[PDB]
Amino acid sequence: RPTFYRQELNKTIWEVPERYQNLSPVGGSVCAAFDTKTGLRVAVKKLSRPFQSIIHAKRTYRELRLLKHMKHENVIGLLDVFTPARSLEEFNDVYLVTHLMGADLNQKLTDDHVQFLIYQILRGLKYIHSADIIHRDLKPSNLAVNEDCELKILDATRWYRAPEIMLNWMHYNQTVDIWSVGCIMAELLTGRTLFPGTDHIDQLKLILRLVGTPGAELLKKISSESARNYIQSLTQMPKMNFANVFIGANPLAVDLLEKMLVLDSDKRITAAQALAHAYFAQYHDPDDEPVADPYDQSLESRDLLIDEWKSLTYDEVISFVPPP
Ligand SMILES: CCCCCCCCO[C@@H]1O[C@H](CO)[C@@H](O)[C@H](O)[C@H]1O
Ligand SMILES: CCCCCCCCO[C@@H]1O[C@H](CO)[C@@H](O)[C@H](O)[C@H]1O
Ligand SMILES: CCCCCCCCO[C@@H]1O[C@H](CO)[C@@H](O)[C@H](O)[C@H]1O
Repeated sequence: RPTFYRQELNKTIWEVPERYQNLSPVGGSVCAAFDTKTGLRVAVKKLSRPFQSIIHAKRTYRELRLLKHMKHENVIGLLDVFTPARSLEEFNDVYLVTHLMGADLNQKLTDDHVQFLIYQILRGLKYIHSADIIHRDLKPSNLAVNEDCELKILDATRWYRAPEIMLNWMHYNQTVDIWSVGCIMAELLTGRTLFPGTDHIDQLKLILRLVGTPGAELLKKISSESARNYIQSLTQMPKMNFANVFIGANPLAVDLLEKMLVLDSDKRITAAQALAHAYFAQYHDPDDEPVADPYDQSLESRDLLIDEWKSLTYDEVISFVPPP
């Protein structure tokens, strides 16, 4: 067990191992710190009220288990997790430690830089998706970069949300995340938000303007009678020429965008397919685009008692093994 020290911070007593020095509030709650053991600048998140209720406790367990699973260069991972508690009976607080990411993606980038950034997002998404996990909220603020432009996917604007999420469809496929990637890529290339909707319905209006209204193949897949009737009450419109939306862009970028931003989610390119697209030729390397171990989301989604979630979470803290 490390020697701990106590200090009042962000108006609560933080108790952390002495290896973590010079904590400073960056806003549960996150503080930047310097890890003297590794020489790393880190973020230390003290979870807020982690076991106050069944819902808090279930959320805490899910967050910790997910972060423990993610072991990929382009996905945020867990450097450390600790509690001052020496037993289950004393266990009230949980602290999560990650790389301190100084910048994110949130005015246009060069094509060579867009290649590199989107490659890394897709490499990370291949890994997430291979664990049967959907991110569901990819956006520039969830994409951290360092001073060598190395990117990590992290963890409320609607500008990057797939249209089926906007319609509360459910049955979401992992290409909801590919829609988001397309929106981000477009914005990096043009320096302008692709679909800057003013409210919920305006977002959908702007989307349909680019991609066109549903065709017959897509209409055939709609179970909702009201949706079906609304769509066939609509005035049919063609897909815009993406070449004209992205004037002067690399033709391979435009092609890839056309393959991401398709209304029908079944027809969107996958992360793995996208990595093999010619746009990424200078980066693609099959030998090093790894997949994840299986992740069991059913362990979440149980209806357990607070003390059961708390004990399971404690076990996950004790079993943590740091990365190299
Ligand atoms: C840290 C690893 C990268 C993130 C991959 C896991 C995606 C996070 O999980 C997401 O977050 C939300 C929780 O509020 C939920 O709406 C969804 O169940 C889920 O898509
Ligand atoms: C998949 C089909 C989605 C159903 C959309 C529900 C209705 C959309 O919104 C409606 O349409 C009109 C045009 O914006 C407006 O008159 C109204 O603001 C609104 O009631
Ligand atoms: C007028 C607005 C229409 C929006 C159409 C969105 C269609 C998204 O695509 C759909 O999404 C689902 C979720 O994975 C799937 O089950 C379908 O097979 C698929 O066609």
